[PDB]
Amino acid sequence: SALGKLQDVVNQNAQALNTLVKQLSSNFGAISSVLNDILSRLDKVEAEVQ
Amino acid sequence: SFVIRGDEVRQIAPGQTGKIADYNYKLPDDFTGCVIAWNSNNLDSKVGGN
Repeated sequence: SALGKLQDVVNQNAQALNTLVKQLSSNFGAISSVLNDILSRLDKVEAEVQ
Repeated sequence: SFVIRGDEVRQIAPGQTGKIADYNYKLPDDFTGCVIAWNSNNLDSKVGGN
């Protein structure tokens, strides 16, 4: 428990990288988060909007 | 300049698909221009078929 300042720095940088990776699963309003899935479902001009 | 049937006129656009757009005349996705059409039944039809 005494080393909490150093463990906190290790924890914060791990949590920031895990959050950055988990944001690849988000849609942001698109039909899918998987990029090849969009390109399989849709025509060229519609896929570009997604 | 070319002649086609009325149902096919709406195939002449950027990003479209259909037999004339597919196999006869393709516009690019970045097209800058205008597509003009007029019915020509009196000029281009013939009795027994043109």
